[PDB]
Amino acid sequence: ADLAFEAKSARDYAWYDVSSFLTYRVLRTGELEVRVRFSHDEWVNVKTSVRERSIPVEPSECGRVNVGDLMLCFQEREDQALYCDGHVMNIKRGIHDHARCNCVFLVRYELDNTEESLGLERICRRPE
Ligand SMILES: [Zn+2]
Repeated sequence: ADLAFEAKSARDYAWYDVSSFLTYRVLRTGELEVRVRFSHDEWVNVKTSVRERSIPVEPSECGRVNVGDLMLCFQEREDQALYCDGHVMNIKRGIHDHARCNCVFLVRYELDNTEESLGLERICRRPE
């Protein structure tokens, strides 16, 4: 029930689970950064690059994912595999039960603006 966090690396713009927070600093420009240890230690901007951890979606609740939603998406390309922000553009709804969702979510990645068709098993929702 404790709050848990993910942080966005300024190295590759992808999100990583935070194990703990070590210290902080203020840049001369006024920006506040925290030093995080990941579940390697990095400085990350508090305002833009630390948030409550994204949440897996169970097959029985795939209806809660809607066009326009911000999702954390598993983006696998070549031998690179990053968790990146995307927005759901389109949903092809499938016939399925509680065991496995077969709906297809077309996502558009925020950073490079590319699109990919993903299953529920590669996307996580934001809290609230
Ligand atoms: Zn579904």
